Amino acid sequence: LKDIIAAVTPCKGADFELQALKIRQPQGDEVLVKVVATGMCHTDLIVRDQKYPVPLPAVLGHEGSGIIEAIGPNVTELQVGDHVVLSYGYCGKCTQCNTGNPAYCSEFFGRNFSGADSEGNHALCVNDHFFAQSSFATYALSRENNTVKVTKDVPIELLGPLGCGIQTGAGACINALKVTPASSFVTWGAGAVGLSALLAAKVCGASIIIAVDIVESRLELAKQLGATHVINSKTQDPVAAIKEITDGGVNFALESTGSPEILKQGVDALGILGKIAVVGAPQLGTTAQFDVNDLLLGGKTILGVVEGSGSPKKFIPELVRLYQQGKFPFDQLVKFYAFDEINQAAIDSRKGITLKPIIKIA
Amino acid sequence: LKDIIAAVTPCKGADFELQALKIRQPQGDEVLVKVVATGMCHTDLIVRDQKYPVPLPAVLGHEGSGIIEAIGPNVTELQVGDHVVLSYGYCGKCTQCNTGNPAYCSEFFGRNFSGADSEGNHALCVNDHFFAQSSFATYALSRENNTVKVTKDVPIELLGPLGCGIQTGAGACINALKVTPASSFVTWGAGAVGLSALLAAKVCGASIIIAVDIVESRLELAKQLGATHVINSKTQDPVAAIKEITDGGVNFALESTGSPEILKQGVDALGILGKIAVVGAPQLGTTAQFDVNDLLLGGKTILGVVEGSGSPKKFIPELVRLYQQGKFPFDQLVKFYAFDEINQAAIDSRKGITLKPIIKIA
Amino acid sequence: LKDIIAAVTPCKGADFELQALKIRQPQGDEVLVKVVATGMCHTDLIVRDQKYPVPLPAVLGHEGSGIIEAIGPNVTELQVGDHVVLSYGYCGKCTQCNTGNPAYCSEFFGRNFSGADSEGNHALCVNDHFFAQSSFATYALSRENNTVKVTKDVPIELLGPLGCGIQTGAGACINALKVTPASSFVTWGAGAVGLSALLAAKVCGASIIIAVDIVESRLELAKQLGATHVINSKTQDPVAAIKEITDGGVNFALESTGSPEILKQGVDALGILGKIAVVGAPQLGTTAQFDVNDLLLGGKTILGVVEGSGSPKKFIPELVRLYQQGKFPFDQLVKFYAFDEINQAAIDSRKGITLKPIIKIA
Amino acid sequence: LKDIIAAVTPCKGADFELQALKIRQPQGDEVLVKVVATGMCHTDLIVRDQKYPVPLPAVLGHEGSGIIEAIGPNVTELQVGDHVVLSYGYCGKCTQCNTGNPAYCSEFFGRNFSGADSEGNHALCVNDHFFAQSSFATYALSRENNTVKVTKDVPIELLGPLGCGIQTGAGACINALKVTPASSFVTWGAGAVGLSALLAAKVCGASIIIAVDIVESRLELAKQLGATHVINSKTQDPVAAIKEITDGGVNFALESTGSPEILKQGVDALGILGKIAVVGAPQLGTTAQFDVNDLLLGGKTILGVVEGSGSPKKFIPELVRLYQQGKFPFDQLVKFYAFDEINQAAIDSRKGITLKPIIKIA
Ligand SMILES: NC(=O)c1ccc[n+]([C@@H]2O[C@H](COP(=O)([O-])OP(=O)(O)OC[C@H]3O[C@@H](n4cnc5c(N)ncnc54)[C@H](O)[C@@H]3O)[C@@H](O)[C@H]2O)c1
Ligand SMILES: NC(=O)c1ccc[n+]([C@@H]2O[C@H](COP(=O)([O-])OP(=O)(O)OC[C@H]3O[C@@H](n4cnc5c(N)ncnc54)[C@H](O)[C@@H]3O)[C@@H](O)[C@H]2O)c1
Ligand SMILES: NC(=O)c1ccc[n+]([C@@H]2O[C@H](COP(=O)([O-])OP(=O)(O)OC[C@H]3O[C@@H](n4cnc5c(N)ncnc54)[C@H](O)[C@@H]3O)[C@@H](O)[C@H]2O)c1
Ligand SMILES: NC(=O)c1ccc[n+]([C@@H]2O[C@H](COP(=O)([O-])OP(=O)(O)OC[C@H]3O[C@@H](n4cnc5c(N)ncnc54)[C@H](O)[C@@H]3O)[C@@H](O)[C@H]2O)c1
Ligand SMILES: [Zn+2]
Ligand SMILES: [Zn+2]
Ligand SMILES: [Zn+2]
Ligand SMILES: [Zn+2]
Ligand SMILES: [Zn+2]
Ligand SMILES: [Zn+2]
Ligand SMILES: [Zn+2]
Ligand SMILES: [Zn+2]
Repeated sequence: LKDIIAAVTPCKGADFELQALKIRQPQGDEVLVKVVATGMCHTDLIVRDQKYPVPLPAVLGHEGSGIIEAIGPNVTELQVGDHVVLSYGYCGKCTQCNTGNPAYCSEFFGRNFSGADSEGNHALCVNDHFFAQSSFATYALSRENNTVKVTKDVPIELLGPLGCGIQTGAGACINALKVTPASSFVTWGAGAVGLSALLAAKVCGASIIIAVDIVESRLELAKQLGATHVINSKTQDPVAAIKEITDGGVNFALESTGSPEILKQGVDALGILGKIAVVGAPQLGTTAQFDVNDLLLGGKTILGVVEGSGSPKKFIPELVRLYQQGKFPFDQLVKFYAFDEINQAAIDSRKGITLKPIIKIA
Repeated sequence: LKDIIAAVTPCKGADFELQALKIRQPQGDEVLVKVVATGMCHTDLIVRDQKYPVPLPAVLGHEGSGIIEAIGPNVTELQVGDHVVLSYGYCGKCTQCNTGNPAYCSEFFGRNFSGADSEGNHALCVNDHFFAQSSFATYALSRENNTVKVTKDVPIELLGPLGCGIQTGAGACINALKVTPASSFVTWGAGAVGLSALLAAKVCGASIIIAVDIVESRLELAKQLGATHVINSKTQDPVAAIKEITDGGVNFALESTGSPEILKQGVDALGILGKIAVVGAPQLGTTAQFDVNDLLLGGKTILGVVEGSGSPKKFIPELVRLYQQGKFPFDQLVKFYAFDEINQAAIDSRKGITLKPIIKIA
Repeated sequence: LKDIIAAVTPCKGADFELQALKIRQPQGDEVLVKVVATGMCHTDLIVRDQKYPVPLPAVLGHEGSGIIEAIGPNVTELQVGDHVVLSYGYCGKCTQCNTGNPAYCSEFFGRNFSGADSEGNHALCVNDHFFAQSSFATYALSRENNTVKVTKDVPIELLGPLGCGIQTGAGACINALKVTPASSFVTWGAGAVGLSALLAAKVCGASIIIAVDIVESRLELAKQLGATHVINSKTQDPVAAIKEITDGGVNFALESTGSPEILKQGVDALGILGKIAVVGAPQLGTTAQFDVNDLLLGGKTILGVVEGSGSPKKFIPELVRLYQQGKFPFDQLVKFYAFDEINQAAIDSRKGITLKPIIKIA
Repeated sequence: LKDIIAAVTPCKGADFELQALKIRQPQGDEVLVKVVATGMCHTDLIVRDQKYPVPLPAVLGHEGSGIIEAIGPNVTELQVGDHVVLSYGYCGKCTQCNTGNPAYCSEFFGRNFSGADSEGNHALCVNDHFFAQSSFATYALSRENNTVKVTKDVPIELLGPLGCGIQTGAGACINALKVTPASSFVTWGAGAVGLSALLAAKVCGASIIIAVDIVESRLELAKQLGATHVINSKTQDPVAAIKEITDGGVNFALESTGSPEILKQGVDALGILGKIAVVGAPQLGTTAQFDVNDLLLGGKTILGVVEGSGSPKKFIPELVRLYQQGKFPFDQLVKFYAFDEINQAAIDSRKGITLKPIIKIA
């Protein structure tokens, strides 16, 4: 086995602290990865604060990128030295995995959120296997189906975030909603998820692209990214503004705040036959409201989306190619921090000055 | 012009009373119909009680069938003597009508619910043009696009209800949801709309077909129509029953009670990637709730449906053909009343002994 | 009635000649248009040469734009003075028109190709009603459903071609094929139809955009319009080139030459699960070949497309909006000629120096 | 290792002969199956006659059913004693396998047709691994992803054929074409594949169900299975008959003869917007013809289909459930033979008296 450094979250709300640990060699179709850098997402934070019961203590991080250092014996599609992006955790044998919907895997809450493996064994010597990677560390063990080979022609430290927040936002528009050329789209919330979606609606051809938030600097960045219209929902009624701008209501929408009352607003601002995709979440158990009659008479659709609905092994490489061509500049949401500044990376994202932090590890 | 007898609804909640009135000859693409019989629907009742502002006084009825007596000059697809079913009111020139979605016509609330025509002119000499027919009368004026030619080989008095409640229920399953072979389906509410949907899921191939209600005799009829499972939601927790029966949650569902708290139940009982279509309505302005997280993690879809989403000129004849073949026995929901018993037809549907009344007029 | 000048095609292969004729006022839902300019298409030429039996003599032209001068009495969506684009001819009452497929109207060969109206009456005083417009004239009579209102903010002489060749090419990609973001597309033939499709695949997000032709200047223009790759099929094996460029075969394709042997090439160059749309036509009765096994084992799709499959009343305005935004520069295929140079406009398109001619009439 | 009996095909066209061989224990995610019975398909025959280059000598059979006798160590979804159906061979890691299209796996010709494994190793001690099973033997080795658990409540000897011919025919209608309620369908060729499709169109709700063949007894069985119309294409022009019966052309079709000239007939008999799925194959390299203009003006679709396009792990159990309910009586195509009568089973299928043979082995 091997010794490594990893950031541990010791208890409800505790700060990340660096600790010395050990990781074993890979078996079956497992992969041993040398981590270069790992993105930081809202979800790592909500788990520390236990608004989700991942058992503590544990090693979090779910947006890793690195270099393969060792493959197991049944590994056939990856070799030592490949550059990879580590995405969420799926079984690939159930009904949803066999029909091209891994995000809906009947083992989704157990492979990413349990805190362990299939038996209760941990691969780190302390709970691990978080989103099947536990990547706030120098070394990570993943599975072949969640390890995505990417090109060596792009700096590898910048691509971790594609395994979660960027695919989630871009995917909601491309795979789930399917925005069409010449249509109107709006993103509720202008964080890294929303702005990823805004960049993808640009790629789909939409003619009207709107962003709604409460922090002014996030609204200025949206506009610089190509939002045709920006709206401050603290100072303006957003429903009324969206309806006048789109002459009746928007064709496509994204809810990324997780706020219930903003979510009703989002269903109300849809036009006839409009669709709203739901990616943000409130506390376990919260409900939201919608006006019945307005949804039934408008023929409106309300739909739930996990990780953008695609197949990551297919979609992740498509986003890297769109970026190399100059059509999807997600590198503009990023700011790099040192490993010993990981607690400061959390703070900046919560106050809104940093859209997408990336913990440099190697 | 011509003299006729029609049932008038004089004020909030008043009883239908027979009155002598006059109807003019048809113009442009209008059609003059001799009514044989007209179905009765919940919606005629909710308009009398003004939970919807159709201006009173007026002639209601929106499920008519009859014989063409006179066509206007630009009428090209119908001739004197054809047997017809009079469906809802659409413009056929807007964006939704031109793309095959007439139920979503941008003039839907004005052609059926205004109480008049495009200018304010009434064709009956008193508000008319209700669902573009006003068919509780011996004579009705409709438009060519809402007048559907059907075969003379089936008694014409039995087909009126296809212009609304039967198409609504059958259409939600066939056109909107699209139930697939070997799947699980549930109808919340076992009235004429629900039982029409249940009969259509049988046609689509579903292997598990469930019906939930509170009146026992409606649950016995469902089962005799081929429900694999029936559930009384006064005596049993319906969510728990649906989840155990379908091993995790139903693939497809229909909400036809209009009750908000039953509607949350319906979203909760869906399985992974399930879909629930909404056709029943509460009072103008009411909202309903759903659990966020459960909808987002299950990839659930919630969708609004008006009149089954098809094109009636295409779908209505398809239902008559399925019926003649013996595959869609909607005649089992019907009971005939005389024109002078129209007030009693309302009472029986509200207490649940009569599923679908048909006022015989000729 | 009114006197006008129109170009007549007197016999198999005869030259257009200007003649003095008369046009009547509009009835029912008919529209009287003052023509500003009319595009020229390959199809006008093939009808003169009678590879299609439109009865001669007659007034052709099927890509008109103008100003409304008079509306009939049942016209409700257009007024005197609107600027319009005159598209093909559809009934709007049959099964295909009622489901959002007017291009497939069961009266398609009779409304555009018969040479007359529903009865045999001609509106021009000599066969007319060609594509329901006969627009190589100072005045044209159309129907409300084929007359598309557009903005007064764009010169009206440039938009006629949107009623046929530009919608055909752009529509095959947007409505029929549905090209997806990051995919590979190829257009066989780089004339106005192909290059319209190439511009639309740019709008849909495709990462690889290929054009194949035999005239070098058309290949240079494609590349300047944003083709990633161009291929001369006289000098290079195009199948082999397309397969190496897309690492196995293209995802989406368009056949616009009408040449059978090029069409087999097009099915062979598709990759697994690829799709090829057919818009070009050979002589009535010609067949084409495909390799069976390759289509069955690759899961390939071969599909027929008329006028881009959309709804023109919806799609035409979407293209004008994409153009105003700077995302669909179809004005680069155009060259203007005087009315008395109409015979020279035919010659230039047949030799390939002119992509899309526009006969200026007003 | 273990000793067994298996039928070997020694050379171009040789007869099956029983031989004594040996099979090894399973590794990784491999499965050791005790075979009860194996269906016989046209494809076993075409490989013996080498119209496809599977290297001889080898053990064929590709429609097996049996009992699990041993699982490898990474096997998680199957246990010793389960009853299974062995379907075709897929990788489950490529782009097509990850998006829910295993039939289109980029390793399809190598996993079923190579004659060996990934390296050239054979598991039988002589070429094996045929359709990843080689099931004309008492023991078979398969992979976990091609081994489908089914219920112990149905005799296991009857279900092998579901791993190929029955799924192919039923799947073309349910997954690939998607026949809709009240539509018209036709199957060209009334063998086990066609009649499986005919039984599935019954399940999808079609109102008109046609079967075309040249052997009279196969046409009598179709009709007894519920074909509304039967046609002998030796004695009647089938195009003309199909067009008059469906008033213009059929909505959906299946080509299962592999005959090119019958395949053009099939595209000609489609009605506006019709679709024809291609499952039968001619010799490697053969082409077929279609009329261009008729396909382009009708908006017709021609599509290639392998093994019914579904996901077998999902679809196979759906067919067994439809059968138990009494809605898909595929047991009527079957006749059982002894293992030592396997050469006679080939003869009877080629002369058409036996629709689907099943070699009883245990
Ligand atoms: N469903 C999935 O697969 C999935 C995966 C990724 C992220 N998540 C969730 O998606 C969300 C977005 O993540 P992110 O990285 O973009 O977070 P973020 O903090 O970067 O972005 C959210 C934005 O919402 C804005 N906001 C908050 N309250 C608001 C209000 N009342 N009105 C307007 N704007 C408001 C904030 O200003 C912020 O810019 C979080 O809920 C995250 O946990 C879901
Ligand atoms: N969206 C549309 O196009 C459209 C058109 C038709 C009907 N409507 C609406 O659809 C509904 C159905 O019409 P219908 O003719 O079938 O009415 P109905 O009265 O015949 O049927 C509704 C059924 O709901 C049941 N129900 C009521 N409360 C219940 C509860 N708490 N739990 C269980 N069951 C309960 C009743 O027992 C009854 O059988 C009405 O709301 C009607 O106005 C909508
Ligand atoms: N289906 C419909 O609705 C519809 C409507 C519009 C146009 N049409 C047909 O579509 C076609 C395209 O019209 P267009 O205006 O673009 O015509 P065009 O003459 O401008 O373009 C066709 C191109 O094909 C190229 N070509 C011809 N033979 C070739 C070969 N062997 N190899 C490579 N390239 C070759 C020519 O160089 C030319 O550039 C014509 O057949 C027209 O009649 C169909
Ligand atoms: N694409 C796939 O995944 C796949 C898998 C299974 C079967 N196959 C192929 O599908 C086909 C069907 O297999 P099957 O078991 O049903 O074979 P079969 O022999 O049982 O059936 C084919 C039928 O075609 C009929 N036929 C032959 N020539 C005819 C003609 N000219 N006119 C009319 N009828 C004619 C025969 O009478 C026979 O009944 C074969 O080509 C087989 O190899 C394809
Ligand atoms: Zn899974
Ligand atoms: Zn995340
Ligand atoms: Zn309308
Ligand atoms: Zn009604
Ligand atoms: Zn039509
Ligand atoms: Zn044209
Ligand atoms: Zn594969
Ligand atoms: Zn087979």
